[PDB]
Amino acid sequence: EDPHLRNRPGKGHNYIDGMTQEDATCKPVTYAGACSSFDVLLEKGKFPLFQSYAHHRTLLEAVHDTIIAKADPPSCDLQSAHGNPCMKEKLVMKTHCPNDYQSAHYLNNDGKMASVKCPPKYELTEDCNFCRQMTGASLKKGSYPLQDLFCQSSEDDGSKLKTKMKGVCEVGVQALKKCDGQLSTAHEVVPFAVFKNSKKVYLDKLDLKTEENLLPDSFVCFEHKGQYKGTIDSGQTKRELKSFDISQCPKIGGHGSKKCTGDAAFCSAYECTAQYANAYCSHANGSGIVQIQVSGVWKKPLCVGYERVVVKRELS
Repeated sequence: EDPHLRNRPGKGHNYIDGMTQEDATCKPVTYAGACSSFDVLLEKGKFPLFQSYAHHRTLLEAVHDTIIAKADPPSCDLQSAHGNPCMKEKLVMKTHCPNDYQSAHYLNNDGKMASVKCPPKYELTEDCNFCRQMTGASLKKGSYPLQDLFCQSSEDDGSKLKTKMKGVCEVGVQALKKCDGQLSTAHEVVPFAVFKNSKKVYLDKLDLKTEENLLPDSFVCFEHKGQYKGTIDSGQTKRELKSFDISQCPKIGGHGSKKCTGDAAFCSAYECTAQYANAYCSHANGSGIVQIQVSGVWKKPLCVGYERVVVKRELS
């Protein structure tokens, strides 16, 4: 995990649909290169959740791997007559966009991916609510991630599931009940999740558990880029590592187009050859099937995250 963060589960596609010019280095993300939609997820202290579950998918990876659908209108333009579809939802979130972003993206209350967006040569203001003429010569080429989040594949149905928080009148968009009285208001960093046929379900607590397993996404595989340097051996520095697709590796008593080796876990399911290996495969720390307890019950979510939103609570 430590040196294999840029070795992504699935495709590893970190770009937003209207924004191609950075694909040579974000489609896929890998050990080499920079990516303005992704490198930002790895500055420590920011994005702590995703950092802990780093070998699960980003939101952009979720959509390109068809786990998450794109919102009805994929992006909202702040400059217009208004730009209203996103606006309501965006204003309830408190966000800090760096300079030079034309886009920024988030899971909407509907569970789709929406983005907030400026016309060409216009950037997002520090709070991400407005567009203004750019001030360098360079716009970044990504979209900026607005929540702290990871995603996975799931078929566990959650249409029965819904936000409930104790004495909360409002959280983000969601009105939970009517509070006649005087309310305390604050921006809180609120955990949430979305499931198959659900909307965003905000939560009082985050209670997660993980089953580790030996499925393909629980490994990261690498090889030497370049001319032949001898065996591949879990050598981490002096690296010209590219990423490597584990499906090429033969399972025990199976066909495969390449030759492989790996750690003990790997050699328990896949065949291993130290000498002739094209690639070495490691087990990814903190990978697996995540479930979440939604007030009494364990369910397998599509995505889980944190979001800084306005919360109104009754007193007493």
